[PDB]
Amino acid sequence: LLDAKASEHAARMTAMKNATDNANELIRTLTLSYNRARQAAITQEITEIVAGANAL
Amino acid sequence: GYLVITSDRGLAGAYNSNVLRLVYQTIQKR
Amino acid sequence: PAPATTFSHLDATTNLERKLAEMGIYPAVDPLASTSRALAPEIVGEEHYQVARKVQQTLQRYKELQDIIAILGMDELSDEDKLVVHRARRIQFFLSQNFHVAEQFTGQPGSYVPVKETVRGFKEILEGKYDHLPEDAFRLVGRIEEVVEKAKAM
Amino acid sequence: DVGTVIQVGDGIARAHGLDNVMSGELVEFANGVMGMALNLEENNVGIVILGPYTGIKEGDEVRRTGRIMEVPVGEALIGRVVNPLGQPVDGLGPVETTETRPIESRAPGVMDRRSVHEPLQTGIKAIDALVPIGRGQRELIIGDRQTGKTSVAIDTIINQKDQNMISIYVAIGQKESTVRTVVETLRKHGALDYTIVVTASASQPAPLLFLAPYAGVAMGEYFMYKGKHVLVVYDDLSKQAAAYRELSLLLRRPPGREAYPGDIFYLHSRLLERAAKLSDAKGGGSLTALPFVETQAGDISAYIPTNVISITDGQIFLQSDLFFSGVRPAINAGLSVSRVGGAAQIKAMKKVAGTLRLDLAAYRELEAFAKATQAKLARGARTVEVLKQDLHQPIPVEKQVLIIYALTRGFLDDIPVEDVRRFEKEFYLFLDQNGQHLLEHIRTTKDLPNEDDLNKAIEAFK
Amino acid sequence: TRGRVIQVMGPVVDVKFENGHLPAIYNALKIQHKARNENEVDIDLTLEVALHLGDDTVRTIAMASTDGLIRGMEVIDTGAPISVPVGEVTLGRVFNVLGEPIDLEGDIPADARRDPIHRPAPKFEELATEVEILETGIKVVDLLAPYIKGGKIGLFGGAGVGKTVLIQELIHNIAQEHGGISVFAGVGDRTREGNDLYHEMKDSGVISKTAMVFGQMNEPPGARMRVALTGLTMAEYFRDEQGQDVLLFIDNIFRFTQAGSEVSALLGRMPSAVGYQPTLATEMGQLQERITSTAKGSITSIQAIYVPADDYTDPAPATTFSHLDATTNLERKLAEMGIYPAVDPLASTSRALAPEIVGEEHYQVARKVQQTLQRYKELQDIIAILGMDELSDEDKLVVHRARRIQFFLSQNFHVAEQFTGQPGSYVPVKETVRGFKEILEGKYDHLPEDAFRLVGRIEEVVEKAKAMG
Ligand SMILES: Nc1ncnc2c1ncn2[C@@H]1O[C@H](COP(=O)(O)OP(=O)(O)NP(=O)(O)O)[C@@H](O)[C@H]1O
Ligand SMILES: Nc1ncnc2c1ncn2[C@@H]1O[C@H](COP(=O)(O)OP(=O)(O)NP(=O)(O)O)[C@@H](O)[C@H]1O
Ligand SMILES: [Mg+2]
Ligand SMILES: [Mg+2]
Repeated sequence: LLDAKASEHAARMTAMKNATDNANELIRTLTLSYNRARQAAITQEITEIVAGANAL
Repeated sequence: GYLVITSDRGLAGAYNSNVLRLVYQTIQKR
Repeated sequence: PAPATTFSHLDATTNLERKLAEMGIYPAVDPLASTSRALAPEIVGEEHYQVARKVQQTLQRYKELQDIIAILGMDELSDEDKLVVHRARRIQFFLSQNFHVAEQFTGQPGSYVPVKETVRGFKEILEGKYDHLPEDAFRLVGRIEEVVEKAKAM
Repeated sequence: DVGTVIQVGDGIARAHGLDNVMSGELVEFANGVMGMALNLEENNVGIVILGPYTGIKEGDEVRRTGRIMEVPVGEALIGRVVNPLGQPVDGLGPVETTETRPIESRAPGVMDRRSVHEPLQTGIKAIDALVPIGRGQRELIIGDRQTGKTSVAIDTIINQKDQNMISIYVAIGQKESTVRTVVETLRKHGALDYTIVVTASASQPAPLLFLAPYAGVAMGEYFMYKGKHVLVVYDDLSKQAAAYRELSLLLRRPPGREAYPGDIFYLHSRLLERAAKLSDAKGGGSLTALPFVETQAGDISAYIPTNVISITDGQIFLQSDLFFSGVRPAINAGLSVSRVGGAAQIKAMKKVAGTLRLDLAAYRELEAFAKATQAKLARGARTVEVLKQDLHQPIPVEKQVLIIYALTRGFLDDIPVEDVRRFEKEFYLFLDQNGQHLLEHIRTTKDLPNEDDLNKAIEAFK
Repeated sequence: TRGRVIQVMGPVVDVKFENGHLPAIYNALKIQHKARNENEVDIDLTLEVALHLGDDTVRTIAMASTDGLIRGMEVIDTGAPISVPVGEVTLGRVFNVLGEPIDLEGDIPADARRDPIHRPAPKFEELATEVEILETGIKVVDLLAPYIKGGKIGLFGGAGVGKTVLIQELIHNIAQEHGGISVFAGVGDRTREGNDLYHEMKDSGVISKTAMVFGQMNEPPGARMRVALTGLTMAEYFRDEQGQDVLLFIDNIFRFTQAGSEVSALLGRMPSAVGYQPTLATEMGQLQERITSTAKGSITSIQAIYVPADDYTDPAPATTFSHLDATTNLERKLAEMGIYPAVDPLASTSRALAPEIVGEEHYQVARKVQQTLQRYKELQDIIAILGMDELSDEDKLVVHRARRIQFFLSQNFHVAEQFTGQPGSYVPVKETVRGFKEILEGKYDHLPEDAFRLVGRIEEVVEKAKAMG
């Protein structure tokens, strides 16, 4: 039982060590998508505004 | 008689499956 | 810009979130973003402020723990943390009310409550008198006295 | 054939008169700068300035060159660094070239092309071994900044002395420090005596940056049409796209996605469809092009990378995480493909080492998860180590295929990983004194030598 | 009775005429000139009218390079639409968009009848509708989206997923033995492929029953639109006046709409949401409403649309779904897994997926496969973050199967023999419907993860696994 209880905490250590990694990649890719969504939104907004200004 | 022991809650990884599977197989095979 | 410009003139605003509309707990007023000038000690008194602040703070605290639950599990969090959910679920469910003009959509005549019973009932729900009554019994009820009847109905 | 200039706004001008002016014609200002006409309205002509516009004033006289966009070509430009307009950069007197080519000429089409079966010797092991190239092919070099793209082009152009291919190097929007470092490297190694270098730096107006590749390909195809072989490289297409966005937005055209106008697929095509392998009606010459694209964040799904991929026949995507891992050049065994079959390589390559791509990509994926797989893992480290090479070490193709044969046949399993790169340098010191015949056999027959003798050669070294 | 040129803006020319001689839409104009002085250049040009802008002027779109157009030159109006040869004489030959031969093998005299390109779509009393299966032998396609004779099949993919590979595979598997007249319009593809297929057809003897016109990338914006129409005006005649079944292949018809966006900003129109011409839907409809079957014959066309990015919400490809009868979608993210073809099973559908046309044993397996794949798609986030070992036993068993199904969707094509150690293999419909049954009931599911990759019938899977030990 002592051997098993030590291996349990070892397995938990390993589980957290694998789990903590993919988070950062997922944040960096969402953040990139966030800046691209920003830039697209601003570009669309200015294009509409300048088209309206040119029309009027 | 057979004894099997597992972790007490989740996020333990593959600790739980690898023992329950093997104990189950080695008993129902024979 | 339209809500931003409108927000500057109201004396008291109540917000409605479509998430609450989909949850089936009507009305859909979100307690967090609903604020008023009346929440002052010289207008509502001290018996109002402490209970309102405690309920507001508990419902703010539950918001992030329920999101953590979505990934971390349901028993990896400590029992003391789980008690926050165990009571916030009841607190949010008891916010529902059976209205009188909704009889077409509900098929029910409703019930009536005065403000004294509201402050009183929230004090009891925080007191721990109703930990063992099911959460689903608190859906669309008025006065707190009805709840023990609905559990009697179940 | 007279008129006056009435607008000098932001490098674009409008001119009165000019009754007989034709589209695409060259124009000269009285200040001494060249310009061009792109639009002819009811009573005015739009002119794009190809130099320093700070000297132009209202009422200046402007004059007709009388011909379409012709750039001089010939053998006299060899040994010089030239401006796209046809002016030498480092002095050394005026050019003597007489013949000229319009850079807007119609590209060869149907009944003028042929398949590809012969390689373009690059000397960079990891490329020719995994992503082969042939003459007439257009291969995209695309990737992140600060990873070493230009170091590929320089090595490829130094290795071409033995194949007798006149070549052109084009620099766009680039810093003069790297330009002159490259020029000094070429003049030291002697490449300038058959290569032609054209530059258009970042301190130059946008229209020069926009026109540079057209001249770079027009001065290159001329030797093709006379039967010679030509290699052409461009330093960056992203900067040319940015310059075109600048010009279009000054011209008041409706922007599209990311403000890039819809002509992007058109502009590049009229530039990249000039490469071909001519039929017997003109000659057997061929031209290959290596354009460069820089990714803002290393994401392939952007507008310009995909639009530039749409024309080209392949791509190698240079990564940045590989750069800090101790591997150069950063070449990915995964998403990088060439559409030419394995027969383009010499028959020994396809015969023996054609499995290198599978052996390497499978390991590159399997390491992420990491007896049979335990043994498989041992080979990948050697598969990546043997492909490593340093700066200015273009290995001969015969020794290249020999070491690839040694790697692919499992001869290196005893050598420790950290010592692998030592074997590679000592091994060539062995053969020149013990296996000199195999090199000539490889050079002549284009085929693998006797298997028994090749296997017997190695045990002496081991 | 002659025209003039006063304004040039690149692809757009603003020709002018005199009172009473205004051309109609789609009319053809011709310009010829010879050098009067050494400073001039010789060019013969043809133009297509698109708009009327008053003051005795009409807008036209150039069909060739507009370099060297001196203002004040003369213009000739033919008074008729662009005319391209059609009929028996066009079999085996190759033309450009203007209709002239570009194969250099010879000329085609005026005795061959030629028709206008633009004509209105057939009336409702002339149309017909019937459903019957067209078969290709591809495992992934024939089950989840069978094709319909005389219908429209659409291919969707990014900037390189294997669209041309699928088109050439279909040609190798159907077009030669279908028994019908074949037309291949090389719209906007690479010129290398265009001149490669010419050898591929002539040296194989199939060129005697094929017609082609090319419009590849190098050509100015005016030409890239009408390649599809010049290809369709021949299949129309082959369907109607000869009573022959016709197959039509188009690779980059999307280059139609994009070309409009190039010219519209010069014609003088207001811009759309993302800068398109405000005529996308109407012009695409006027294009695809002529590819129809009738009571006299059937035209089956397989087309591919270039998606501008990994975003299907773009209006130009999104509005294509109003005409397709069978849909196939490609995405990079499945192509990168090492599975070819990377057809997405939860976005490719067809009208022919009905239980009275395919039988119970077909509809049942199709619905079962889609249902089983939906759950694995939904479990994506949680399996990615924490791992496949988190889920329960009943979910773990389901996890054991979806990837094997996806692997079984892979198959070696005939044009992949140059890249793979095996040639292309064939799996009939009766076999592709059968195959998924064994995996669904667990007859062969216990084999390892990679054995189901690049396989033909289900029997080859077991022998490949045995070869792996
Ligand atoms: N294969 C290589 N092996 C070793 N060192 C290398 C190699 N390639 C490049 N380097 C070194 O790394 C530096 C960066 O290479 P360089 O070719 O200038 O990158 P780059 O392509 O110009 N980046 P960028 O300017 O953003 O396009 C070079 O100056 C060399 O010192
Ligand atoms: N069965 C297969 N196995 C492996 N790779 C394949 C297979 N089929 C296609 N491919 C790959 O898919 C790529 C795409 O093919 P290709 O048709 O040339 O590009 P594309 O999708 O047509 N882009 P484009 O034609 O320019 O619109 C090819 O270059 C091959 O590398
Ligand atoms: Mg660089
Ligand atoms: Mg293709």
